[PDB]
Amino acid sequence: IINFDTSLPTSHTYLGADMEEFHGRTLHDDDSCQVIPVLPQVMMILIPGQTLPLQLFHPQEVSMVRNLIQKDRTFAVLAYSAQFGTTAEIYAYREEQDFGIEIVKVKAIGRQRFKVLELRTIQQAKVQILPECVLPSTMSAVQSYKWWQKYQKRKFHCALYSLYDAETLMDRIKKQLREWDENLKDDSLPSNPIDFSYRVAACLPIDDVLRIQLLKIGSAIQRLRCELDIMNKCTSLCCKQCQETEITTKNEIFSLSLCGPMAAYVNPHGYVHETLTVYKACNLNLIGRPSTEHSWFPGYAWTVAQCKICASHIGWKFTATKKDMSPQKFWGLTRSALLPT
Amino acid sequence: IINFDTSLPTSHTYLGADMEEFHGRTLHDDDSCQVIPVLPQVMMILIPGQTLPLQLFHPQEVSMVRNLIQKDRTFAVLAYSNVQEREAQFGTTAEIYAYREEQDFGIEIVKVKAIGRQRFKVLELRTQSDGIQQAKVQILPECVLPSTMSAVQLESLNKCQIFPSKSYKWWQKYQKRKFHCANLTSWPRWLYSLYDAETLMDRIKKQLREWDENLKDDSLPSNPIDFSYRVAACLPIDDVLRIQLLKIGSAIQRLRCELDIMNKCTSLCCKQCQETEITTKNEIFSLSLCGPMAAYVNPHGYVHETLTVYKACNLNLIGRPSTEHSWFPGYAWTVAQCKICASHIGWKFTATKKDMSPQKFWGLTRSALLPTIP
Amino acid sequence: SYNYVVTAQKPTAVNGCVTGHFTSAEDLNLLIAKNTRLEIYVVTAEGLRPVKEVGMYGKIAVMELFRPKGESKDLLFILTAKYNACILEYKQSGESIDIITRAHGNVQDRIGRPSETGIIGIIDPECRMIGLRLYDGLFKVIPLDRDNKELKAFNIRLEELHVIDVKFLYGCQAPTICFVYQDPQGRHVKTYEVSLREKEFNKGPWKQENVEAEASMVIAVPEPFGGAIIIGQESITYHNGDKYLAIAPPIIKQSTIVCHNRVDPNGSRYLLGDMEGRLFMLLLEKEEQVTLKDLRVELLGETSIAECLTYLDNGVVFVGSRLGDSQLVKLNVDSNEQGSYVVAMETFTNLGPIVDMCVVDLERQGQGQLVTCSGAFKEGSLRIIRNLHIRTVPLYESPRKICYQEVSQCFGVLSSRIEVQDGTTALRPSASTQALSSSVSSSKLFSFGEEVEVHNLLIIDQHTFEVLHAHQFLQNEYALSLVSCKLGKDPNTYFIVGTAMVYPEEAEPKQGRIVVFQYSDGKLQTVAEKEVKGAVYSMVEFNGKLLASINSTVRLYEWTTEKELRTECNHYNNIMALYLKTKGDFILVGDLMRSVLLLAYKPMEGNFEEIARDFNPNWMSAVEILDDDNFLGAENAFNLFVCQKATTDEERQHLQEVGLFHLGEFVNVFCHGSLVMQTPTQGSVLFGTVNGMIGLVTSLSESWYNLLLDMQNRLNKVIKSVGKIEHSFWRSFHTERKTEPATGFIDGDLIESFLDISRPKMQEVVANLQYKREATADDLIKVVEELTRIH
Ligand SMILES: O=C1CC[C@H](N2Cc3ccc(N4CCC5(CCN(C(=O)c6ccccc6)CC5)C4)cc3C2=O)C(=O)N1
Ligand SMILES: O=C1CC[C@H](N2Cc3ccc(N4CCC5(CCN(C(=O)c6ccccc6)CC5)C4)cc3C2=O)C(=O)N1
Ligand SMILES: [Zn+2]
Ligand SMILES: [Zn+2]
Repeated sequence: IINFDTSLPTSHTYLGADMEEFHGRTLHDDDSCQVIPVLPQVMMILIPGQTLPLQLFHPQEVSMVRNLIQKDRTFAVLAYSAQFGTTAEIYAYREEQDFGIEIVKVKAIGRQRFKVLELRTIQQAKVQILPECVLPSTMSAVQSYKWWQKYQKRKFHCALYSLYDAETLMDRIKKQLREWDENLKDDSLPSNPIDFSYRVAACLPIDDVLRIQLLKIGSAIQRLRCELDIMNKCTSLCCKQCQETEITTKNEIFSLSLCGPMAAYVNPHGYVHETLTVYKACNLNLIGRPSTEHSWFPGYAWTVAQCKICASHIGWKFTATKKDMSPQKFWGLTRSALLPT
Repeated sequence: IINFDTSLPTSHTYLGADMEEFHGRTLHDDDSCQVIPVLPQVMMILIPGQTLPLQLFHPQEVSMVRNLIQKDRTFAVLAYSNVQEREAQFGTTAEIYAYREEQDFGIEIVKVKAIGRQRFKVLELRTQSDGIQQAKVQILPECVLPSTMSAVQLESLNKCQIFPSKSYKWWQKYQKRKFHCANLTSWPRWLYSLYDAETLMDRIKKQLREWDENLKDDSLPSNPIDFSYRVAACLPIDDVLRIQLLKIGSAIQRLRCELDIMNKCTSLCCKQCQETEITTKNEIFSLSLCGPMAAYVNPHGYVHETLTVYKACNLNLIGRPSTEHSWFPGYAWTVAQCKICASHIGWKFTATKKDMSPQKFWGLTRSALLPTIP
Repeated sequence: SYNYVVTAQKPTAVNGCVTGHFTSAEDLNLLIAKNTRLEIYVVTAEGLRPVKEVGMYGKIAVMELFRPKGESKDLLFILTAKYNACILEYKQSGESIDIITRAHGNVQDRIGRPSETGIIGIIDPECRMIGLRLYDGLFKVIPLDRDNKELKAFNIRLEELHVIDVKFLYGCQAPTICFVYQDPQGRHVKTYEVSLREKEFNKGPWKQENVEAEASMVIAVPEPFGGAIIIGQESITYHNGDKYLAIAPPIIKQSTIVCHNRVDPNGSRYLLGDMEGRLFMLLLEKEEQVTLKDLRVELLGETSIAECLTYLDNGVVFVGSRLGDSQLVKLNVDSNEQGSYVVAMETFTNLGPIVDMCVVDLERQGQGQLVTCSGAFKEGSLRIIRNLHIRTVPLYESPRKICYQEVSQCFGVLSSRIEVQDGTTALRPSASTQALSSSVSSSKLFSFGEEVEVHNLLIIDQHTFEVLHAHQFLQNEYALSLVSCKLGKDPNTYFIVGTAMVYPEEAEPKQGRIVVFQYSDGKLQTVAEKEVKGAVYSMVEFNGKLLASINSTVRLYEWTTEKELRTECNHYNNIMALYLKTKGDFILVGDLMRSVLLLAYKPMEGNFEEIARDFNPNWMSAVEILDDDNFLGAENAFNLFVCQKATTDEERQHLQEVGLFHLGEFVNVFCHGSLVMQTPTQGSVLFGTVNGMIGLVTSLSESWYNLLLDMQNRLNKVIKSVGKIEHSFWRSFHTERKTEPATGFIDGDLIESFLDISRPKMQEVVANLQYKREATADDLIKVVEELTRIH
């Protein structure tokens, strides 16, 4: 039972209200080469459709973004396996002078995947916009279970093709996703294979070594296949520094925000953490005091949690600040500290 | 050159204003045995006369302090030889003198300022139901010794044992007239000067002046016991030496050991990797009237003994400058850590306003430092 | 530990002297307080006739004669350092003489720190009260009524904490005190009137004044002049109501004046004594209208450095000295020879201060003799003491350390003299400037009117005690230690001297030397010279090697076949190893703050490792190894202590104090030896003190310790102490911090007094005592005679 508002984390209100919302989408051509300013401090693999909050303080990046709001509000987040990358379009912007320095905090959203042709030193990346390899229905190339039996039978009456069909693969992934999104709404997930696969890739706790592989896949059918394969394979997560300490299991994963189990948030000093929300965690010591300052899930207070065998920060424990809320406690584990098994 | 108000750091303004302040004092008999509640999370070796700020948030600690403010305001701070496996033979009593209760960011927190009062030896430690230990401790006496010449001083020239208050010539005359009767013994005057409270205090001031360029004499206490404790509180020394100094009952022995430490210390190295030199004793300087080193509490109840230095080396700056909760008002801190081992060493403070003096300095946390002694 | 202390030689230094009519209304008497002894002489034309000698259970700190109304002869007030106050009378019935105690009490205050200027004690001229200054800001008044047998005293608070000196004024209608005090504004003279009925102070007869910045002596001038005289470093001033006089003679600026004495009952003539031994006469001029016309100072001459003066009669003056022999001199109207009016008549021996000593069998007859470095400055000398006969060898400079070399038949004496920067000029001919042969140190290593210490090593013949050789050390060099030993396998015997390089700008020495000299064929030859990075505080021969202390380090040196000192091992102690003693392979290390550290040398491992330790904060003046487990030391407040050396490491590594005693003397040196021809007593340790008293410590068996402790406890009940001080209070280990009873020590003087009591008293003491047989007087006489044999 969950009664928390799953649309609160997505707004990133810890960054402050009254942010100048930039409305209007910009896209490049499916082949055209481009020169894009690369942000040098984000060591993250952005995914199209994924939201990236940032807090920039360094003068060079502040000026870069300040001039970039006027022009196309697009910068480049490189993969840093830097061979591939994504283009992020700023859609919320603000400047302040909190605690001594001028600070620009923004919210961008990954737009397009590109290959790194060259980098010239704020770096400028000359990159190529990789297209989207969308395929037509295979069975049309040469021509609650009853509905799908009718599907797999009547649609493929011209006949394995079900294993590679976009609709059936999306339905299988959705079936495996309902375990997490207890409040799943059929309108919450997108209606096309492209956005669906991108969201699924965004919300998986897989290691970067496989996030890169998912990013470089150009076909939605293949991306869905790979996502399903990994979703089935992965079972438990362990402390990265130990590689021998299980912290949680895939059955404890749950989605407290509409973006999914995992999402990226900035802490007060600009460091981005991809936090995965889970019901239970093990082998973790709580350090310090509970605080609600700059909380990423409004209504909850965070307490630092670290592995009890090596004292490596694993994440935080969020505890409800008012009875009648559900869940009362959960754990937000940072991706960099977790290794799948 | 300096233009910073050195009285600002000691007021701990970052802990908020309008803190309820208590006057009066609670002192115990020099040999009496008492029972004192122990504050658990203090992994610090407190010294008498030293100021300890705290931000307590555990319900047990909050309740214990709330009870204390209605009784004698004194709790115990145990000098653990081992940070883990709590094992304390000595300690000191701290008396709360400022107090404020709040409920900031979801929980109730009590911020207090206490000051070390009396040393003691750990006779017994008992756990209690609430979780606040109670220590049975006997107060330790601060022995005072007369002048070494009081035993052999000739009666005829007793009346000459008063000097007109007041530099090399004056101290030469002071040695000549104060230890004239050293001729009756087997040791010379310059030997007894090495055990004189006044001469040792002056020799220590001659280095406190090297640190604090504009040191005012009136600030320092005018008796050897308080002077020795004040000097001990502000020396960047590891826990072993701090405990050794703590258990010295004599003010003359403490002054002599402090002088030896000041003379022998050469450089300060990163404790984790002992081979890298962070700074040198000649960079140390005093930004507050408490001394080069002082205890400050961070937003999450952690106490850091910060030593201020003019220049430091082998440090990487990480994150962003910030003036939030700054321990030195008007300056912005930046996390600094060893560039060989990436272990936190302290912060770099940079002045926000132009014309501030100094424009930059470093505050190094004591627990991460190791002084090298020849 | 069970020890036994006796006094071989009583104190000789004179700490006080007064003159009066004590024994009889006609007899002119001189009373001398030395340390614990009180000698009463009758002054005669032939000199002094010793009438009585008394022993006090305390150090006499105040001693005054006063005659209240109704008494035929003077009474004597004595305060001791432990604050035992007593009023005594001289009672005589035929040949029998004994000191009656007219009153007694203890005037200590439970709290309050002693004033740095020390105990002051004054008596009103009309004998209406006794005023004592023992603690700051307080003035203790003891009313002198006829029935205050307990000497009840009350305090009056003083607004002036730093009081220099204070006196009772003559001629005042009510008891008035004039005193000099110091505040930040300077030094002022003030007066108060004492109200016994109101128990307080009233405004004094005349106003407050301002005196010399270093005015430090007050003299009360009797009638008709009245008033007071303030004596300071530059000026002599006189105040009496509105009347005021001042002089600034130039003959007194060279040295401070520290003692005085009135020659005439009218105060027309006074004696003054300076720190360097000059005796002056201060004259007051009379005019009839009676008022004082003018002051003038005339130098009388040179005496031994005076601790006190007392004019007896017919121009004879007694000069009591602590640094030299006491003198009886004559004042002549006509100047003689250089121009001095002072002719020394008689001299009285004073062995104090005994700063070092040695035991030598000079005649080889198997009976030890003791050679001590006594005196200071122009009073320094060597004293040879044998079974008690004393021979003197003046040096006219300060001897510091002494050693004996039997092979070369000579003593090595470290000495120092004072020279004035003027090139530096010697103030007089002394031992080190009149040797038959002399040399000066030369090593590649390392204002006007100022005084500098020139150190020398003197080689002195054991037969004639002539200064055979004098070796002067480097400028600004302080010779500290001195040993005479054979090192390594070298057959030659050497003098080894450890030094330090002392610069006023440097608090702690950083450079020092160890110099190995050989004395042969009439010359002293520097054989080796090793530089070290500190002061060589002490040095001991150690199994043919050389153990030395350099600041906080204990270093071991070997004598290589090429005649050089080569380091063997170091031990870096936290304390300064001032005292360094050895026994077998054990080393005792001590510092000035009572820290004791027992280490052992490991012949196989070739290193030093700690055995035991005892760190207690207190001033320590000497140490000794009684045996392999017990260590004797001299501790602040004139005390002796004995530390002792479980199966647990934390316990075996701790020495425990098994003995405490209050000696009443400041012990400068210990040394193993004895002065008697060579039993219940095992061992022997002579010790020498500041006051010239030589004492002896031996060890006893527990059976004998208990027997003598019971004899002590039974003697205290029969022996009538003078001043009625209790022996247990007298001998209690006393420090300004605490007090404990004596433990582990037998007061041998009390025991030896057993032979002076009458036979009925012997029976009373010995009653119901078990020797298994019931002990009798004769058996205890045998015991005590055997005990007296040891010295
Ligand atoms: O819901 C949530 C979950 C929690 C999350 N939070 C809050 C937060 C606050 C602060 C910092 N800091 C990260 C950087 C920082 C580290 C500590 N500092 C030193 O000086 C220092 C460093 C080492 C030793 C001693 C002191 C100051 C700088 C402060 C990071 C975070 C963060 O992740 C959030 O925002 N909301
Ligand atoms: O002049 C000065 C000098 C600086 C000093 N300051 C400020 C400060 C601010 C915050 C924390 N923190 C210490 C504890 C803390 C650690 C970070 N946090 C995580 O969640 C987290 C932990 C690991 C990885 C990622 C995130 C929040 C909790 C925050 C410590 C300090 C501190 O010492 C001060 O006050 N004034
Ligand atoms: Zn781990
Ligand atoms: Zn390091």
